[PDB]
Amino acid sequence: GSKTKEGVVHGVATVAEKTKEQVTNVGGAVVTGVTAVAQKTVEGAGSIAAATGFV
Amino acid sequence: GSKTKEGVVHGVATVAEKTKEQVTNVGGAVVTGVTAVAQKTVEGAGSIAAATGFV
Amino acid sequence: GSKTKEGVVHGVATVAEKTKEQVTNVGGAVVTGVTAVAQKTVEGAGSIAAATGFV
Amino acid sequence: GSKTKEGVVHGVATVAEKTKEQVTNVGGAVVTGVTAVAQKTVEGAGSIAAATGFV
Amino acid sequence: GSKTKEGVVHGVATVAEKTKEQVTNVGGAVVTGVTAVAQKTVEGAGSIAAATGFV
Amino acid sequence: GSKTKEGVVHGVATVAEKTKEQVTNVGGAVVTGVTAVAQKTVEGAGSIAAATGFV
Repeated sequence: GSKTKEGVVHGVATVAEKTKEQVTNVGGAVVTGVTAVAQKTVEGAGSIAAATGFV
Repeated sequence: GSKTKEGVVHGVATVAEKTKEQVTNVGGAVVTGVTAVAQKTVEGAGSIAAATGFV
Repeated sequence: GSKTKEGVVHGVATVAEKTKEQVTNVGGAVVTGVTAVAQKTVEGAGSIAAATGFV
Repeated sequence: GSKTKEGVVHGVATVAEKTKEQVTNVGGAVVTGVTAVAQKTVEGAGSIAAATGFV
Repeated sequence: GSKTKEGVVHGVATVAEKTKEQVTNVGGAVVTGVTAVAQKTVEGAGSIAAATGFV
Repeated sequence: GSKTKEGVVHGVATVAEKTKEQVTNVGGAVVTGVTAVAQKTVEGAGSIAAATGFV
């Protein structure tokens, strides 16, 4: 390419006012709060916020 | 390409005022709060916010 | 291409005022709150906010 | 009062995409682009976006 | 009061994408771009975005 | 008061992408770009973004 962008996040402004935030987890998988994330994966598998319980 | 964009997030403004936020999980999978995420995957599988219970 | 966009999110403004937000999960899969997400997947499978209970 | 609001702006989300914006003024008064403004005035005169040419 | 708000702006999210923005002024008064402004004035005069040409 | 707010700005998120921004002024008054401003004035006159040409 010449002027390319791929897997790009730009120009973001975020505010989060939370008086109480609580997470309880037993034997599982919890994913919370992913923000402004970017990736590019070539010839492989790619997951951003993936939760899996058991196998 | 010449001026390309793919898998791009730009120009985002977000506000989140939450007085109480609670997550309880047992033996499963919880995904919460994904915001302004971008990826590009070539020749592979790609998932952003995927939850799976067991296998 | 020359001036392309694909899998792109731009120019977004969001507000979320929530006084109480609660998530309870047992043995399943919960996905909540995905906002302003973009991806492009080439020659592979791609899912944004997918929940699956068991296998 | 007990739970009052007066002269209040809340919960606003705005987007403005403009490719070209031009303002030319000679000897006058121009007011442009007022957004999400609040005031409360007690025992006095109050104007938000007021233009006046001469006196 | 007990739980009051007056002259308050909260919970605002704004985006402005402008490719070219130009202002030309001769001998006058120009006001442009006021956003998310609050005041409270007691026993006096109060103006937010006021333009006046001459006197 | 007990839990008061007056002349308050909170919880603001703003984005401004501008490729070219130009201001030219001769002999006047230009006010541009006021954002997230708050004041409270007691027993006096109060103006936020006020332009005046001559006197």
